[PDB]
Amino acid sequence: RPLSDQEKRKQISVRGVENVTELKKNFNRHLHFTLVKDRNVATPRDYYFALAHTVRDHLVGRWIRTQQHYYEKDPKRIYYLSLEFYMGRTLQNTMVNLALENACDEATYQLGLDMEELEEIEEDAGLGNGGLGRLAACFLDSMATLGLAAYGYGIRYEFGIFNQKISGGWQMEEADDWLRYGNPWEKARPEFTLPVHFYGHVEHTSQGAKWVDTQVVLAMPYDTPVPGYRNNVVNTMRLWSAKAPGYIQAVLDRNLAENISRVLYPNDNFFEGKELRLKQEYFVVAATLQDIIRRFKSSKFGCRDPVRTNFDAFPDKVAIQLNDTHPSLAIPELMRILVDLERMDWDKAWDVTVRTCAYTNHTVLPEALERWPVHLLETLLPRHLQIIYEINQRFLNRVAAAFPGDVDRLRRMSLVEEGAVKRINMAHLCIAGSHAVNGVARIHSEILKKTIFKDFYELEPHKFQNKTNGITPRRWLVLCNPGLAEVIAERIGEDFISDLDQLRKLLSFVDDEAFIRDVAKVKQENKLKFAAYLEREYKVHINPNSLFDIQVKRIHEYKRQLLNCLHVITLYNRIKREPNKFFVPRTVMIGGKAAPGYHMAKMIIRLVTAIGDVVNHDPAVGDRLRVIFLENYRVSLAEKVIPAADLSEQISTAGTEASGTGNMKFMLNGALTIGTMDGANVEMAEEAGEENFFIFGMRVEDVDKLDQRGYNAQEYYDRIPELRQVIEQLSSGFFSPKQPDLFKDIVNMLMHHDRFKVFADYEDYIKCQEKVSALYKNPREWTRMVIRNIATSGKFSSDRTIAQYAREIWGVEPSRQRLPA
Amino acid sequence: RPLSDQEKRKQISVRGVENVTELKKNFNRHLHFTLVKDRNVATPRDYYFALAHTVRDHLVGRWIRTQQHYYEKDPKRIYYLSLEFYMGRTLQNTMVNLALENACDEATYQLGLDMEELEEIEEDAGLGNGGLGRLAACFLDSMATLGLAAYGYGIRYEFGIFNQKISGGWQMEEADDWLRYGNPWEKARPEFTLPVHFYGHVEHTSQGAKWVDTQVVLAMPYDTPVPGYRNNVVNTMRLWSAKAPGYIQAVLDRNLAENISRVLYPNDNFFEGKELRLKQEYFVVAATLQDIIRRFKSSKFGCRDPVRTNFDAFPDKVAIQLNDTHPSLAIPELMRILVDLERMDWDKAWDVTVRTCAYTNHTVLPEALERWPVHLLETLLPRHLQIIYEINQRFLNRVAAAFPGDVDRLRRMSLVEEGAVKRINMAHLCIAGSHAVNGVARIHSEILKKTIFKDFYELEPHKFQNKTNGITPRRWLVLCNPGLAEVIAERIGEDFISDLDQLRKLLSFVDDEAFIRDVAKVKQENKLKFAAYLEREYKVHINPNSLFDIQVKRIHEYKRQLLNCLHVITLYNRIKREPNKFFVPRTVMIGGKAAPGYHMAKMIIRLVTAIGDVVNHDPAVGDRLRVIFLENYRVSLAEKVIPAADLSEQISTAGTEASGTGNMKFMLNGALTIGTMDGANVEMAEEAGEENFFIFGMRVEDVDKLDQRGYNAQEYYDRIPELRQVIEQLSSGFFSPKQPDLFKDIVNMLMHHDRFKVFADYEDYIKCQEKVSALYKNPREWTRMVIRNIATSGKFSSDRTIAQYAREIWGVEPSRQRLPA
Ligand SMILES: Nc1ncnc2c1ncn2[C@@H]1O[C@H](COP(=O)(O)O)[C@@H](O)[C@H]1O
Ligand SMILES: Nc1ncnc2c1ncn2[C@@H]1O[C@H](COP(=O)(O)O)[C@@H](O)[C@H]1O
Ligand SMILES: OC[C@H]1O[C@H](O)[C@H](O)[C@@H](O)[C@@H]1O
Ligand SMILES: OC[C@H]1O[C@H](O)[C@H](O)[C@@H](O)[C@@H]1O
Ligand SMILES: Nc1ncnc2[nH]cnc12
Ligand SMILES: Nc1ncnc2[nH]cnc12
Repeated sequence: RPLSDQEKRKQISVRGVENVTELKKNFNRHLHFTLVKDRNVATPRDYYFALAHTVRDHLVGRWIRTQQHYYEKDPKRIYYLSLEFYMGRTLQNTMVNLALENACDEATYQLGLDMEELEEIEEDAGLGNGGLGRLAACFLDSMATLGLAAYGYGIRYEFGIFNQKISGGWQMEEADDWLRYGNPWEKARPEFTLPVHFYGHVEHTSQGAKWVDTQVVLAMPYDTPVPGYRNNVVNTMRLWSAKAPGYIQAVLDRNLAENISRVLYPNDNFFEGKELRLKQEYFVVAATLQDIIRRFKSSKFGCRDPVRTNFDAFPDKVAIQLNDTHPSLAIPELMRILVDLERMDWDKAWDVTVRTCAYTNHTVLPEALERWPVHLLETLLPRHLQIIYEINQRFLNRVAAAFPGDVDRLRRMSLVEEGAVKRINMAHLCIAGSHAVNGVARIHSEILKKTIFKDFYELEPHKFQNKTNGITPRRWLVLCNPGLAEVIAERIGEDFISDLDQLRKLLSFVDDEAFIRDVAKVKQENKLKFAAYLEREYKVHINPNSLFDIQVKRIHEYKRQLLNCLHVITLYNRIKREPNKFFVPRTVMIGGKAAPGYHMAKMIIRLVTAIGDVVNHDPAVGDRLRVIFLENYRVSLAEKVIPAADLSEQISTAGTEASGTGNMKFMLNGALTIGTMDGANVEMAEEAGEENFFIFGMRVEDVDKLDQRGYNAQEYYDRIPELRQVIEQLSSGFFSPKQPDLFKDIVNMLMHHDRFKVFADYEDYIKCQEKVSALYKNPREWTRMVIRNIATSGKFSSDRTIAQYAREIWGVEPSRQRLPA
Repeated sequence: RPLSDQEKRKQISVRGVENVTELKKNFNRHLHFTLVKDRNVATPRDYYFALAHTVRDHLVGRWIRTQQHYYEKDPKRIYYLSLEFYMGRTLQNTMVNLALENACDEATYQLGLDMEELEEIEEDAGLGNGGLGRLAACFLDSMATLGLAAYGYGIRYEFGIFNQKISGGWQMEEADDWLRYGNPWEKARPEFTLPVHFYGHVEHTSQGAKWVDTQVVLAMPYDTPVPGYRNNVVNTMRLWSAKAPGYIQAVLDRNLAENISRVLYPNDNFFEGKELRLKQEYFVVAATLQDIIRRFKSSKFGCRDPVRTNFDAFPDKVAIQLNDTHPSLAIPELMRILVDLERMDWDKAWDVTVRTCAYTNHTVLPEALERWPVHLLETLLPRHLQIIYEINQRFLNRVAAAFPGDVDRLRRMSLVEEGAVKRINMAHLCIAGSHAVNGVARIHSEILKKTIFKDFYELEPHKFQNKTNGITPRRWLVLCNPGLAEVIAERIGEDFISDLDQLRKLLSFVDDEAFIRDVAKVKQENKLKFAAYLEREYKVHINPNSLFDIQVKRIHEYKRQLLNCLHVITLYNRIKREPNKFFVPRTVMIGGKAAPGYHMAKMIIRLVTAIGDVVNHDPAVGDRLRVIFLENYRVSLAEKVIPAADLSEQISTAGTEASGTGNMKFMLNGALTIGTMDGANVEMAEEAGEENFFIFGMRVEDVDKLDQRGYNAQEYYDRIPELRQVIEQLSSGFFSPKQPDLFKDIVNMLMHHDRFKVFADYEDYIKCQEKVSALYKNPREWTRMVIRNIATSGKFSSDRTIAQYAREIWGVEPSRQRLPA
């Protein structure tokens, strides 16, 4: 019987083994047909691409079935909105998550290619600044691994975080053209572009509020598959790209409309009020929500008709998690769509809105919070400002009702901030429109409830939660440290990879001679490997037997790279003072990027190199001390240096680091930690036991006691001879002969306006470091303590974090069951 | 025995049938894995892409073997440099050339998809303005079909010729974002980017001339396969894309450097002296020649070492054909590279240069010739200007030597033109640095030798050749008119497809009743099909029995769309005058684009629509006359309307149309021609016999006689009552009631400053048209005359043209032998 076109298309089947032989054929097919190459001209980069496309097929197949599965079941969809997604490399992570690594390694070997070499070819997908963006990345990995119907929505920056170059000891930013050789993992959807409006004005009419005479910029989505660990679950990361909606000049000008998604703002924990950044936030928000609603409506499998027009179930089928306030406009935008476009009444739309959105705070520092001036919002998004004002009036009335007669409270909790410039407090907006607000570490969430968000916590205590951060154990252990992962597996099996708390079992081997020996060996191995990669991809020197003292993270005054520098110089002087005394050999590495406009951070980077130039060439010091500034710190570099570290520097001022995640990676990889009772350090110390940590410095309480009286760095200066010695060297030009005054700003800040009180923790920091070097003299005890750390790092897996987000906020249950293949 | 990496990589084999079943699998694989789609969301566009990628594989496989074959044999490589490549659609052309059409049609049918529908989805690769760009396209097709190791080098404009919209009867240009949904046929080579220098200055040193302090813009090549007809020969079309070599603003500014390859200048037969256009010409030239030399050097198969460092054989291994003067900078650039970079002495470099380059002229019109002012070249390319000056001195000395004492001759032949503005005559540059200069049609090449290039012809007669244009019979017959191709094949077989002269055999059927009937039927069929496509994709009306009077080509005063308009109105008035007289029903279609800045051409487009608004709604006229302006004329539209035409309008002023190619397409497809003895019309008339053509108007000689005395349109006006009637309607506002003066410029030009003498050919044009309508009254005789045209169109195949270029200029012999598969 003649089949109709419908019956025939049923052959359009997802079909077509993870065989070494089959991998070979495909690699061969992609190299020629996809790359339009052959062995006569194929470069290592070409072979890397051939492999990427080969693995990609297996990724794509799973992806399609996963996405088809979500339409079949209609599960509550989780949308993680973020302006950053610090993904890193994808090849190895994909192979390990799909269990293709061994088969692929063999296939390439049989073709005369080295898979490790091909992997090094790949560039980082550095669409992030630091912790916040990397957290989003770990989160996607964990959500897929926990079988959640999760999505990541953000911007596809043509230029991510700048590639940092060092010349003359100074940071030199260079455009990160990460898309130069193309991105094989993404898939453009030029067919699903959506309109985003800007400017214009609002006309209030008898058939609704009309936002007219707007400027339109289109949003084109690019899809990237995100694989869960061996469960065949592949979710989606959706990033938006801006597109245009005297003839020649007009055509050349089209390109200008696309500058919205051109580059990532290089600010970390710092609010820069640029309209372009505001356009980026709205851009991602408007496109994302249109897409979310569109997917919600077309729920029937096999059918693309908008069958689900009723929003009653919207909050039970959708969850929008705001990564910081950057995507906070999602609140008034969702309201705009529902009220203005769907004709829903305000109250009912507000209920849906609040039940859909949840807000995550990542800092308590004033300069990092978003406070957009109203004149800007008014010109760029008049309708949203009108909506923001209404939300505030409704919200303020509730505040008035709960605290009658509290005049100053109305001022404090208002979404509208008066002052030199009238602004809208985005954190206040997020709290008002979210059914949940969470800190990112226990001490941080508590601080929020007691300080900046105290008034809000009193009005709606139920909203406030804590969701201690975490990192994914696939990338931050299995990928970056296979040697350690292997040594661990030999003892407890491979279950820990997807259930990190399993690591506690290692406690039973804290006295095992072989284990102790094998753990130390992996570290040594990693130390050598890094020393190698270091002196082969750059200029470097090593005595891989020296203690690797590492502090990698974005350069910030609050993170205190300067406190570390004071120690370095102090040690230098101490070695010179008593040349006939034994000093534990140490290699102090400091790496991280500074925002271009952050003058002080740049000066700090320059201090590190200036110090190195002196120390690294002092014969009296020999190789008892080496100071290095690790150039261009990024995800792929983190993956190499962290497994090679002995000491993890997590020294931010108590109360400033909301959580930190590098501290977690360090612990998971065999390094001991020296740090303050700040952010997640507190819980790490608690898990491992304080005797197995090098805790030092002021606690949050002490910092406050000092703040109420007034901090006076001079008081410590006048009583610590060693410190004065260090400061005078900086001030007199010892570390800058050519430019005696080079470090004047740094000294003047430390002495007269140090918001992070470096001098207050100096003495205790130096003493703590001595304690560190002492334990290092006892290799057996140093490693047993390491074991005690690794075995208690389970709580810091991002799966645990996500599990709580899913259960305590999203209302979805984690799953470990796998889809077929 | 353990195979080394070298022996292992031998498996990196080109491998992996044109089976309906195999096509199905692949289509299925691409739809899912390549497109990341499935039947649940797949759109017709998605299916078109699935098919494109499927065919592409078979294209790519052949391509690799073809390119590998050229390195194995080291044949003389032919480089066709052009600023335009009017390619059109690729899907059908690829399938027919690879004999995959039937198998693909069946495969799609079995999946419930219509292949014709999928093909309509594809967009034109309109990187051209008109004839010149389309010629380059036909040429690539013919070179591959004649097994020449040929290449096409140009710019990959992000925006080709604007998509023309008509609103209010006016042309409205819209950006041609042809890359919106991606281009599956191209392959980016981000790894082979080359540096292009601009500005800076020259330092003359003891180790050569150094061009320093330049601005650099990179050139990234995109490769597109070009298939020959059933010979498994797939050549390459290489187009260049520009790439970049207050932090945020700096990053946003990177994009500005890429504006060089942003848009195609919409000028046809018109020189606009913009620096950007000059940058485009140098851009394509510098990148192309670096690539040419690089390929020349690495000649050994399997080896990429530059083994061939000696240039002695360069002219026997390379040929650069300049399509017009646009790429003329190739002459001084090649000299720069050889002399400045390769350290070759001038004379020896000049010999190589002249033996490598050949120049093709496409117009004698003064405003179309490139004359770049020296201040511009001096600022943008100082070194090239220095080289241009040297070439001129050397050249002028030779002129002095050949014509001693000829003072004015030195002035005329100089590459440097004095005047209001000092410029460099690029045509003069091309002639001086080329071993061959060719016209593009017999009458044109003769005109060159007698007028603008007369002095040069006297100095070096040997250089001047003629290469009468042609069109490819695959696309312009097999693709666009399968019905006619089929009717023809039934009689003489399929050999004509690659040997057009085979069509002469059709003469034996000029009296065959069935043939006569079948030829007329195909036309009728095409007429209906076009009427359909017309009223379904736009608004249209038809009486497919009316004579289809068509004039499609770029709007120009020299092409005389206005003469056609005068006839249209004359006929309108005639029908109204004698309502009780029989008038052969006619549908006059006029289509074509006007450069944005060409005011007169735009007014002409507006006249066509203005006339239509009146004629098409006059009840007294009924459907005895319909005037239509065919919107957005382009390659894919040409492919639809030309097969449906009865009368081909080729009415340019004698001596102005260098050749024309549309005239050829029309003849090949069954339309009779009404035109002047101009360009290729002359040879067409000669081939078919003048009795089978509707020749009219002034011949070249007459135009000159009138020029020497002075043209006075008033003289014809005062003696032709019917003409005055038409002009007064235009002048008084009959065709523009709302705006009586709308056509004032057109009238004033026709009456007082008509460089193309429309009035001089009016009377004879009208009479000739009457003769046309008369023959149309006799369907049998009209078709027998058609047959006499089609059967003598063989000479106009581009294979014949290319064959002569290959043998008379390039020194390579055409081949019809096929490579294996
Ligand atoms: N209505 C549907 N029924 C079944 N699968 C669907 C449907 N809509 C989309 N999909 C699948 O889900 C993937 C992601 O689509 P989207 O959710 O629109 O981003 C598509 O590439 C299809 O494979
Ligand atoms: N040295 C060579 N020996 C054999 N084939 C080559 C060589 N160089 C290039 N090819 C082939 O020719 C194609 C075009 O290369 P190219 O000529 O550099 O544009 C490459 O994709 C290879 O398939
Ligand atoms: O929440 C993820 C991260 O966000 C920010 O980067 C905070 O500064 C950091 O402490 C936190 O770990
Ligand atoms: O040579 C190709 C074409 O070049 C130009 O477009 C000429 O105007 C045209 O007459 C010629 O056919
Ligand atoms: N990222 C940043 N941090 C601190 N101050 C800044 N001033 C400008 N950019 C800054
Ligand atoms: N293309 C063109 N032809 C004639 N005149 C023009 N003036 C500006 N552009 C022109």
